[PDB]
Amino acid sequence: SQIRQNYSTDVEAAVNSLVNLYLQASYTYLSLGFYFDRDDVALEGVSHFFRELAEEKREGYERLLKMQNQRGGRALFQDIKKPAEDEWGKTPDAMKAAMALEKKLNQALLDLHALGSARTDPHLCDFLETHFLDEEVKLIKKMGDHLTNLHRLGGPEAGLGEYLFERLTLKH
Amino acid sequence: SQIRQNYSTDVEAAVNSLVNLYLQASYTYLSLGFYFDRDDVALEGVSHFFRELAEEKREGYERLLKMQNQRGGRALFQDIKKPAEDEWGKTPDAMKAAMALEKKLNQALLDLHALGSARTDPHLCDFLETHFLDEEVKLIKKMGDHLTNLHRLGGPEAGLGEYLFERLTLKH
Amino acid sequence: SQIRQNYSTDVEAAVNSLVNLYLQASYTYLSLGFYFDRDDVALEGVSHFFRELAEEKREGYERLLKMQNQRGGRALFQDIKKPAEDEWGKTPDAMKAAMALEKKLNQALLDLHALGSARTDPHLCDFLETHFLDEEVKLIKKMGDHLTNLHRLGGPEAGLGEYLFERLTLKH
Amino acid sequence: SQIRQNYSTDVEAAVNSLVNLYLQASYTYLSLGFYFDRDDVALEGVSHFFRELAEEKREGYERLLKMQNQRGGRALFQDIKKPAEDEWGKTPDAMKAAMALEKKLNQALLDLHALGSARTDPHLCDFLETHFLDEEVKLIKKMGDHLTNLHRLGGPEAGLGEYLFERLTLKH
Ligand SMILES: [Fe+3]
Ligand SMILES: [Fe+3]
Ligand SMILES: [Fe+3]
Ligand SMILES: [Fe+3]
Ligand SMILES: [Fe+3]
Ligand SMILES: [Fe+3]
Ligand SMILES: [Fe+3]
Ligand SMILES: [Fe+3]
Ligand SMILES: [Fe+3]
Ligand SMILES: [Fe+3]
Ligand SMILES: [Fe+3]
Ligand SMILES: [Fe+3]
Ligand SMILES: [Fe+3]
Ligand SMILES: [Fe+3]
Ligand SMILES: [Fe+3]
Ligand SMILES: [Fe+3]
Ligand SMILES: [Fe+3]
Ligand SMILES: [Fe+3]
Ligand SMILES: [Fe+3]
Ligand SMILES: [Fe+3]
Ligand SMILES: [Fe+3]
Ligand SMILES: [Fe+3]
Ligand SMILES: [Fe+3]
Ligand SMILES: [Fe+3]
Ligand SMILES: [Fe+3]
Ligand SMILES: [Fe+3]
Ligand SMILES: [Fe+3]
Ligand SMILES: [Fe+3]
Ligand SMILES: [Fe+3]
Ligand SMILES: [Fe+3]
Ligand SMILES: [Fe+3]
Ligand SMILES: [Fe+3]
Ligand SMILES: [Fe+3]
Ligand SMILES: [Fe+3]
Ligand SMILES: [Fe+3]
Ligand SMILES: [Fe+3]
Ligand SMILES: [Fe+3]
Ligand SMILES: [Fe+3]
Ligand SMILES: [Fe+3]
Ligand SMILES: [Fe+3]
Ligand SMILES: [Fe+3]
Ligand SMILES: [Fe+3]
Ligand SMILES: [Fe+3]
Ligand SMILES: [Fe+3]
Ligand SMILES: [Fe+3]
Ligand SMILES: [Fe+3]
Ligand SMILES: [Fe+3]
Ligand SMILES: [Fe+3]
Ligand SMILES: [Fe+3]
Ligand SMILES: [Fe+3]
Ligand SMILES: [Fe+3]
Ligand SMILES: [Fe+3]
Ligand SMILES: [Fe+3]
Ligand SMILES: [Fe+3]
Ligand SMILES: [O]
Ligand SMILES: [O]
Ligand SMILES: [O]
Ligand SMILES: [O]
Ligand SMILES: [O]
Ligand SMILES: [O]
Ligand SMILES: [O]
Ligand SMILES: [O]
Ligand SMILES: [O]
Ligand SMILES: [O]
Ligand SMILES: [O]
Ligand SMILES: [O]
Ligand SMILES: [O]
Ligand SMILES: [O]
Ligand SMILES: [O]
Ligand SMILES: [O]
Repeated sequence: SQIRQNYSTDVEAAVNSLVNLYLQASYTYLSLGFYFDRDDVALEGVSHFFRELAEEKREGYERLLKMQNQRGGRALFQDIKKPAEDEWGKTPDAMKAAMALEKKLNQALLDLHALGSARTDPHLCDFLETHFLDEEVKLIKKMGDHLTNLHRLGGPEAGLGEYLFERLTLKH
Repeated sequence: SQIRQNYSTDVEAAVNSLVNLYLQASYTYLSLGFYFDRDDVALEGVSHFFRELAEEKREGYERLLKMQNQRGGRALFQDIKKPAEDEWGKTPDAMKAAMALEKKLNQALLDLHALGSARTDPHLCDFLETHFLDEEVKLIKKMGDHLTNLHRLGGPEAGLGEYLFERLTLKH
Repeated sequence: SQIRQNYSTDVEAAVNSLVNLYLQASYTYLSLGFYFDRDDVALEGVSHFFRELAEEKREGYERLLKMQNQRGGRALFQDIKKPAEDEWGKTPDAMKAAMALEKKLNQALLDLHALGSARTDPHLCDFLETHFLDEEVKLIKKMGDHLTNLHRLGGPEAGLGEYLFERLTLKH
Repeated sequence: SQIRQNYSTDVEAAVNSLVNLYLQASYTYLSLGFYFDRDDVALEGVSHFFRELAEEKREGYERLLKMQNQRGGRALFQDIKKPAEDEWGKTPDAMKAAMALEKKLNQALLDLHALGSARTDPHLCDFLETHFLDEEVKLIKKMGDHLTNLHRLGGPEAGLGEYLFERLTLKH
């Protein structure tokens, strides 16, 4: 590669691996998104919330593939694993799955930052910090707040709570 | 002081003391404000309500310091006492703490008015009446109304009530 | 905490401690600000300079408290220490106190960066670098330039120099 | 008088007396104003400063005469005493005369407030507080600040200082 400089084979492969993880998370969010528009679930605000996240994850993998080209790495694609569940249950369940998925992406991001730091690759480190890290922290905080409000709305009165949350917090 | 006229040493010191009280109330409101944005509390409308009050209290101390300069008093600063609690509980609790804090400021304002009246200082009296007294009365009334609506929303159904109040009364 | 990830207890406490330092610096700037509007000092441009800095420091503590919530730390408030002097002397003196105060904040910022670097927390490191470090360096440079111009205006002709500096350099 | 209510003969006469004092202060400011435009003094910014004050004093006496009509008092005019000096010296001297004149008006205002308070006439008290008291305090503060800056510009270098003050502080 005529352009490749300070770009380790380890980062390259771990970037490809993070790309597969983003593709998979996107796929998960697509499934959550359509799930909540089923006639027998019908929570459009929740559907929208998840569709948006599918879309932000695709931007993630796209930005990771562009950066691969820019550093002169070579993208390598693997199969994308189907989402972990076929039905997602109620809003609090789905939001807890989404939380767990974002924590795993965040950990993979922190892991890739540590690797790049170890291979003294400050371009890769700051690319991750300016385009991925701050955004994860903001999104996880939002999901925590959502979970707190779903819980304050739970207990016996749960169906009503789910309706109110979708109507008064989520965007439709 | 070349400008000082009809400005008693007692008013001067009591103004400095009221400044410390406003600084402390601001500090309290800052703490309430961030408290309600914790991921495990997550009531943005309540957070905003308290952040706004932190800000109005700062204007209070600023207006009191300007008036000190204008009369030719000398400001004297003391340490600012940390807020009285580290956790503020639920919306009704916090609103009751806020009520109690505004009553204490109002009493200190009325006390300073009586002192200025006693020292025949009509500039100070009307400064307090045009910039502080009317505003306290309006704010305490609002807090009373909030407390009435939180109570009408309380009982067994309390979590839901707190959610509705934050969503349908408070500004976000 | 449902959201807390890669956020050490040490950073958390040192953030709370940096918050107290910003609150205190704000307080110092408030005192400088009113001091320079005393009828017997009367340097409005210097007053304005310090009032602005009080305001930028408050933004600092506010941004630090928001980041605490976002990472899922818990804010803890302590008393705020009164400013170190009651009278600030002439413009060069005050500007030298302000310089010394900014160096201490900068050192505390660098100290917190080193700690976060030691605990491999790149979110915290870059938060500090993008919102605090560059701004300190710019502000200290400005204060150095001010001190150089106050000195070039000093010597026997000092009163006149102070007047000219306030009128021709500072904003009013 | 068909309209007169709660309006004591004492207030009435003291209002007429305060009118004479405002007429006299206006007259003083007229004299200061033209003095500073003499070819051999030639400080246009100082001239303007005093002309403006002549004008604000006339508004004072006009507002006092209107209030006399409104309460159903009867205006009584006396001769207006010529200003106390024919030459006003240098800017600091004139500004000190102006300071002394504003303190005497302020004392007469406070005296009339006390009298109205003694005769339980709250209309007269608040008329004075909303249209006269706050304005005196602001003006005396400004004059103090001017005197501080003239002094910081004084000593051996006095002619230059006077020039700079007129050019860089006063409006022209
Ligand atoms: Fe639909
Ligand atoms: Fe849809
Ligand atoms: Fe979108
Ligand atoms: Fe869309
Ligand atoms: Fe879209
Ligand atoms: Fe993004
Ligand atoms: Fe988007
Ligand atoms: Fe986007
Ligand atoms: Fe987009
Ligand atoms: Fe391109
Ligand atoms: Fe299943
Ligand atoms: Fe970095
Ligand atoms: Fe974005
Ligand atoms: Fe929030
Ligand atoms: Fe907020
Ligand atoms: Fe506001
Ligand atoms: Fe706001
Ligand atoms: Fe604001
Ligand atoms: Fe206010
Ligand atoms: Fe406000
Ligand atoms: Fe306001
Ligand atoms: Fe405001
Ligand atoms: Fe001012
Ligand atoms: Fe406690
Ligand atoms: Fe009053
Ligand atoms: Fe009044
Ligand atoms: Fe207001
Ligand atoms: Fe001023
Ligand atoms: Fe000012
Ligand atoms: Fe500003
Ligand atoms: Fe400003
Ligand atoms: Fe401002
Ligand atoms: Fe800033
Ligand atoms: Fe600013
Ligand atoms: Fe700013
Ligand atoms: Fe600002
Ligand atoms: Fe926020
Ligand atoms: Fe001292
Ligand atoms: Fe860094
Ligand atoms: Fe960086
Ligand atoms: Fe900025
Ligand atoms: Fe002229
Ligand atoms: Fe003229
Ligand atoms: Fe005019
Ligand atoms: Fe004019
Ligand atoms: Fe005019
Ligand atoms: Fe007026
Ligand atoms: Fe005018
Ligand atoms: Fe006017
Ligand atoms: Fe006018
Ligand atoms: Fe009329
Ligand atoms: Fe003479
Ligand atoms: Fe009154
Ligand atoms: Fe006016
Ligand atoms: O939809
Ligand atoms: O979207
Ligand atoms: O996006
Ligand atoms: O984004
Ligand atoms: O927020
Ligand atoms: O605000
Ligand atoms: O405000
Ligand atoms: O206000
Ligand atoms: O000011
Ligand atoms: O400002
Ligand atoms: O700011
Ligand atoms: O800033
Ligand atoms: O003039
Ligand atoms: O004027
Ligand atoms: O005026
Ligand atoms: O005025």
